[PDB]
Amino acid sequence: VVGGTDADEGEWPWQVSLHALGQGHICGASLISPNWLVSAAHCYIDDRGFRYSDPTQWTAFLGLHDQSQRSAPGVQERRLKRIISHPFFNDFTFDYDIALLELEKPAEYSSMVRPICLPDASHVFPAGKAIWVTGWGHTQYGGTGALILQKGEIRVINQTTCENLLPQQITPRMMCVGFLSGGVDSCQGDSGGPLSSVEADGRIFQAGVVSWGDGCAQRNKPGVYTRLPLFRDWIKENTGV
Ligand SMILES: N=C(N)c1ccc(Oc2ccc(NS(=O)(=O)c3ccc(F)cc3)c(Oc3ccc(C(=N)N)cc3)n2)cc1
Repeated sequence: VVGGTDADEGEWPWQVSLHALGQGHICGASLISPNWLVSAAHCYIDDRGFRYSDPTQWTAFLGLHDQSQRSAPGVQERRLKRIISHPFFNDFTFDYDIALLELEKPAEYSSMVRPICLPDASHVFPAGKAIWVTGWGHTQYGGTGALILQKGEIRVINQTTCENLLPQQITPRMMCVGFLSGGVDSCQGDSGGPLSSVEADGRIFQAGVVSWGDGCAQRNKPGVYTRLPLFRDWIKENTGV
């Protein structure tokens, strides 16, 4: 996260860190139920030297604050039993950039570990609304990962503006969130984590999945996010959640 601040301990108890074996933090995820996480499909693709698509290659850390303190009280470590990448995920465009990850054993809910609420299919997160992005990703483009979970406030951008800023690249599954002036943005390694939106009675719903962007916190290059409401039914069908 570029231009954000340190989160307080347990401020985002749905924020999860995914570590690939021997590689440390790779992607974010969100806790949606005792057994299920949401993340971005593009985190779980194989490359010539590592099988990121293999579930047994991962460890999820729940209630994590500091990447250097993975053994802190209240941190829970979990293996994965399954990765379901969206069937329409497109490695070239990042259309349908969403995966569901099945924890090998259920999470234990606690003051540090708690699911984010999921929005109904018909809910719209309107243009201009403030929402939060969180992660351990780069705090500058080309820069280094944050030890301490970062938070930053960004705003939903009108879809037409979004398509125009990033010609031939924005599909209706995607949503621009951040500022045309830059400054606050997610970045490499925040990918897969949630947008948190404070709703009418203060409960936090997931407004998107961190997906991609052109550098980070660049003028006229806001962060692009996989939408959540469009996937409510797909999540129910696959998870029971
Ligand atoms: N098809 C496209 N339009 C497109 C797709 C991806 C892309 O950039 C990527 C690619 C991989 C990454 N992803 S990631 O964390 O770095 C990653 C990369 C490779 C891998 F194998 C696993 C995980 C990425 O990260 C972000 C996310 C958000 C922002 C932002 N809000 N400014 C910036 C970077 N960004 C840029 C463009």
